[PDB]
Amino acid sequence: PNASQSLLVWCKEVTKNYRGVKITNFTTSWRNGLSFCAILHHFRPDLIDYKSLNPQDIKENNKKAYDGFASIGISRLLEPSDMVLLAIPDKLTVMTYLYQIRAHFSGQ
Amino acid sequence: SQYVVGELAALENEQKQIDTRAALVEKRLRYLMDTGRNTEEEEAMMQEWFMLVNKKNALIRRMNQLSLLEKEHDLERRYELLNRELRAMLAI
Repeated sequence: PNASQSLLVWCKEVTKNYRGVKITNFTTSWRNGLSFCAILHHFRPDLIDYKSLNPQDIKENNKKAYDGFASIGISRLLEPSDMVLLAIPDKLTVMTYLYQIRAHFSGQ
Repeated sequence: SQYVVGELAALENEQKQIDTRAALVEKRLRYLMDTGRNTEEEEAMMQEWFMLVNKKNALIRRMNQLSLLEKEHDLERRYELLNRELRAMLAI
């Protein structure tokens, strides 16, 4: 498997069985914030209450995840307002961001 | 002082080469992603993009470790700097 495929497989393994998460790509699957928040919850459940998240709170879900990640050393590549007005998230930015999250937890 | 700046200078130079190659890999990889013109160069650029990300991450971690040490030195300079003020106060 190539670098994209292996990253996508990692995202699905880590978020497996989180309610409301459905990952099929590096764009619309990430918009609502849940997928990011599930990644955060899986590693650092002390930083976020996943069960109380509202699927329609696009800005707030994204903010919680970005702030959680920034608090452990992962640089912000996305702002919550990049999701506003139904924008499709930039593919290369989402991928790089996830790449950095996985690298952080792999000791890089 | 001596060890730190030598190492920071070298890392900061290497960081300049990384960011320079990466701007070009990005420009290109973005062009291919948007056009769909060559999914094979695309994948090869993605790989290179990520290698460059790995290098930069390893530099950043090395820099931060060194910066801690530099802060600990500086504090020590300040400790000795205070000892001088005490000395000079006694030179009557």
